[PDB]
Amino acid sequence: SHRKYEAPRHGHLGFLPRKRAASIRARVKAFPKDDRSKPVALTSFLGYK
Amino acid sequence: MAHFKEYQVIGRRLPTESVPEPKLFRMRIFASNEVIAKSRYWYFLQKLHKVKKASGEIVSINQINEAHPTKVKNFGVWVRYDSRSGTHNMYKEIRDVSRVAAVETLYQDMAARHRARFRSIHILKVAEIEKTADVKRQYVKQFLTKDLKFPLPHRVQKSTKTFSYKRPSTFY
Amino acid sequence: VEPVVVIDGKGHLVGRLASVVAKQLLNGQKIVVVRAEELNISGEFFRNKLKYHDFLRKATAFNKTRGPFHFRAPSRIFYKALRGMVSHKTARGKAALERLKVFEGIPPPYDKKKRVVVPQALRVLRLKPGRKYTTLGKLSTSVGWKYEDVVAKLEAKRKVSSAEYYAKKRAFTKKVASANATAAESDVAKQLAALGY
Amino acid sequence: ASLPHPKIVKKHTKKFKRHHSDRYHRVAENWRKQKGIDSVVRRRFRGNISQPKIGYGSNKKTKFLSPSGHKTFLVANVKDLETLTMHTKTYAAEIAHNISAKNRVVILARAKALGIKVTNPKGRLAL
Amino acid sequence: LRSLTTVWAEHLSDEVKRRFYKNWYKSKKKAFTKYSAKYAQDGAGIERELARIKKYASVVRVLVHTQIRKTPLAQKKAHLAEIQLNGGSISEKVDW
Amino acid sequence: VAYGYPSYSTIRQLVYKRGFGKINKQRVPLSDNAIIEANLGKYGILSIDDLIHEIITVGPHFKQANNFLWPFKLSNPSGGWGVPRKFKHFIQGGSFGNREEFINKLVKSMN
Amino acid sequence: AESHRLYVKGKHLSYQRSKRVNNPNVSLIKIEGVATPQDAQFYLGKRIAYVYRASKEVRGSKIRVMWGKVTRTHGNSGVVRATFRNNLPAKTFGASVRIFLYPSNI
RNA sequence: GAAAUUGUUGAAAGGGAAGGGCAUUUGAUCAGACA
RNA sequence: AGAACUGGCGAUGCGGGAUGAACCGAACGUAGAGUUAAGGUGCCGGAAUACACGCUCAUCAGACACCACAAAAGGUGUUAG
RNA sequence: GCCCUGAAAAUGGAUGGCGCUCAAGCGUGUUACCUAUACUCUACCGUCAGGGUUGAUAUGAUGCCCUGACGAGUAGGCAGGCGUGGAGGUCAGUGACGAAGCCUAGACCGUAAGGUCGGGUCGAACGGCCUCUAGUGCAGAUCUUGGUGGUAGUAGCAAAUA
RNA sequence: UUUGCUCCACACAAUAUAGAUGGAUACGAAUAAGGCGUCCUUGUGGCGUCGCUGAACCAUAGCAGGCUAGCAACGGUGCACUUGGCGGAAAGGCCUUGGGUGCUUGCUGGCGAAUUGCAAUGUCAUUUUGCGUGGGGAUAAAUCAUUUGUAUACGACUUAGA
Repeated sequence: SHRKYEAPRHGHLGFLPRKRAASIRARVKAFPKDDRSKPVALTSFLGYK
Repeated sequence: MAHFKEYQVIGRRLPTESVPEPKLFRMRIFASNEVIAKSRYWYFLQKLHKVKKASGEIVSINQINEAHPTKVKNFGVWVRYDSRSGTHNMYKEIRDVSRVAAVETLYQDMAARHRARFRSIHILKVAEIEKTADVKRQYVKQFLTKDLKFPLPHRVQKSTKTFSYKRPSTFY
Repeated sequence: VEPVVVIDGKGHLVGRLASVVAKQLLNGQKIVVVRAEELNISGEFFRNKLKYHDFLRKATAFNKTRGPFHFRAPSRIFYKALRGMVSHKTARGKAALERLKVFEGIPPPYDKKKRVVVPQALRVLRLKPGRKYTTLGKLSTSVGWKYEDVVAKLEAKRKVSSAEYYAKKRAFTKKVASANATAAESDVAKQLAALGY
Repeated sequence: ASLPHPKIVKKHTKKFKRHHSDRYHRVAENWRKQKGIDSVVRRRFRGNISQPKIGYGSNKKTKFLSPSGHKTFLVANVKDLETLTMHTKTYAAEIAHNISAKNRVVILARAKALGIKVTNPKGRLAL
Repeated sequence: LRSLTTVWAEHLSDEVKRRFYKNWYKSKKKAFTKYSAKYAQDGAGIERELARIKKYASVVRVLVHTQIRKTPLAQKKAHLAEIQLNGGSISEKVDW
Repeated sequence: VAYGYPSYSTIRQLVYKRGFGKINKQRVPLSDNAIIEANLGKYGILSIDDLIHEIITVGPHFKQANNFLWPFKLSNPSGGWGVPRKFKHFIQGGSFGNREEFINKLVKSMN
Repeated sequence: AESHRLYVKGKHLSYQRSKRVNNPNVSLIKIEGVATPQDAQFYLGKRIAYVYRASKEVRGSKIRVMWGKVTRTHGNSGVVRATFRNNLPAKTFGASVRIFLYPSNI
């Protein structure tokens, strides 16, 4: 039968699997869309919290 | 039913001492053999008069060939057909060479356009229209138009092999 | 008959091509299908799109990673249609599907090679004119294939180079035809004409 | 050195093994007919073992014959072998298992004399 | 997107050279030696590879690393990463 | 059953190929007018042609000749039955009933 | 020359079978160039070899042969029935076989 | 001094069971025959 | 749930109906050859991507018995009357 | 008539699937082709029935031979055979130069029950045939007794301040 | 880390073969429209021809293909080299210059080929590995243990250590 009090989903499923990362250095899965008119520059940098 | 033929079937009561020489009813039957022809003869005569195969006799079964199997004719066919809900009469025009070919096309056309079957169809009359303008139907009249010509676009071959090397063409 | 048969999937119907291909495979012919983004399906684009959405909502409810995998590229759509026509859960079917190869576009080892067609699967011969048809690249892009632009760019490049090759080949063919034509008067040529050749 | 016989046919060279003799050790391979109400083997559904029956019977010309075309007759001594003196084409001798080696060599000598075939001549022979 | 080739510098520091090892104290520290020797007069093979990148290479990424020794961590091993370049002319990118 | 009106050719071929007698409960291949005479000389029949004659020109002794004849054990027809479905009437596009003279073709296929 | 072939090359298709039961005592062969039984009638009675290679040499050869013959036609698309002395091993579904031109009647 | 059950060695196979039947291949192994 | 007449399952395999106790076909000694039943012949799958006449386009097509469903009512959708 | 509206359910999803659209759909027709343990012919096995065969050397006449047909099966009935412990008889049977038992992806006979041989181990008795006799044949019975597994080197071996 | 590892050439074994045995012979697009050739005023142009299938084209004669002699022509093809260019979608191949060398069935000839004994695939392919000889080339890491805590049930991860 049905839930009896319609409450919402605990947790976010698009953050699954909630597993260990392969490295401490996370992957940049995307860079900004390139504009072939501006100067040449880096899109990102590396630092330490 | 099959590739058709036309038979004339002549039939008779059995003679009694009371009434000898009965009246010799005949019918033109479209059928694929003499057995089916005699069956249909008795079907229709049973319907019309007090006769059956047991009290009756078949006097002669004769095949009727076309007198002119090369002259292209325009037949009109008067038909009776049982539908699912009801039974109906029809007049169809068929342009063909022979009565028997016309009847073949008629059975196929009624099966196609009315889902009617041989058991369901009675052919009342098949008649040649001698003069044009007595034709009632456009799908026949447009071939009686004067000096008729037309192409066959999109010509498709039939290939012996499975693979080809040309990317063929539908020319004509 | 050839050891490897290269089929140009342009203008072709998916199910019919898959049928003849599957049978050729099981009978032992190595086949490679190319330019499968230009493959055709009968019925309008919206119809086939709804059909694919129906396929795409089918999934194992306790693990969609277990479920039926919905492959989005045209090559793998064709492979789906075709492994449904092979008994792929056996060794014979595995071997057949190893004889098979499918590609989007025409990659380098197979663009310098002759492409055959299959006339019992071509849409321009098999469909009635007026009947609406769908293109697999369009469908696959609608349902989530990304590399439509890339294949187009690369195919343009290929067509340029192939046209150059054909210009050269046509010139050489012209020369050979002129030479044979001037040679088609002598006694040897007359004897060959008598013998059919 | 036998009579001329036809080629020998068998119709089933394969031992009729009992159902589930492979599955359980307690079930031996010796044939037993399944007598169960739901037995696929008794009902002879497709894909199941064959049951023995008399149509697999061997031709009577070729029954009991060995591939040499002799019928094998067990022998314990020279008297039992002189029984076969006059039937060397039909019958071959087989020395019994419980015979000693010295008696075996005696029997084999007498059989070589009388022209009788012996199926187990290498039994209990010092090499 | 597929990596076609990747060009390195002549002199790599002992931090990225460290990144290429799991046991630096035991090693002969032989890494990028034959590459530093591939330079050797002008960078013939190197300009070959850069020309390949210029000709091909829809996009271009630069390999960089960190100055962990300037950082107060006890790690000594730098973090290598690919970073995309944005700007016209993959030629200009690779020349940069 | 499929039945109809046979011809001399069918009768002759059937009696010559599938023709077997009933003698002392036994199905005897005829193969000799001596046999036929030994069993039917009571009735003047003394040859396989005398048999066929009684059969086709139904005679005083048709009963005895026909019961002497063991039932003809025919094969299936070699070109098939001609129809897709057998168990309709011949008139409906089947195989059973009277097929007055189309039975000869069937029986020759079966023989 | 280049060619030394006195055999027409064919392909071993399935065994004789219904939808769910096969018969290994009869094999089906597809012959090249044949597309009708009227053309396969030429090939009836001709002898067939399935030639295969092993690793163990028996009597001077690592090449072994199964001999058969064509028995009758199959279907309408030139497929042919064959029967071999010892039946074919069912891993040769799609394998090449050699239809020789003897026994000849031309 | 059986079996279940186990160890060692050898041989073979192994993509969510194994086992069986018909048929052949491959490997191993084996009986029978000309005077 | 209960009767009638037959046939069957039970007690029975086989080919077909994807699958099924009883439906279709047909009843099993062991083998060989041939022909067929019912059902089928794009591929899975043995066998015509055969031939012929027509109807149908479904932004919920349809697809051959028992059998696994669909109605009243409607539609210048199209077809024939 | 086909198509459409009418036409709404609960895991994901079934003209059997793929897929099919002048179709691989619907209606009808024509042929070819596929194939069952069915039909035909042949062989072999058994069963039944009908018959022949004193001729002897010399034999099983409860034999040999010929002919024809048949062959599904639970419960159940009958028949012919296989095997086990013991009894009478017989083979002047086997056997410490090795009985019986045990093992043996080694061989042979029999439709089968089962029998026979070879090799190994073994260490004292055992068998074939004609007959008698029965505490005579196991897969089950939450069967009896005994032994052994997987579970599994797992649960766990943590109250009582050390 | 015993003078081991690897590439190439040759030789010998083993390994198996989803399975050669003349050639996978390269435009693109349309199809109620196109290919080829040709001409001009270069176009959505004019003229001619083609297609109705690849049953085409190419190659193909020689002891599984031998040894020799000329004629004609300066062509064709193979091998190993050599020049230069194009190749990135899986380029790993395509084209090209030059010379050398072999063959040439384009034509005419000469010798040989028997006995595998009336057929038996009658073996003339590809792959993988190993051991030998010849040359060429290069002379590292990872794990355990110790340690760290950006980590952690244990593994694992992250670090450090001549």
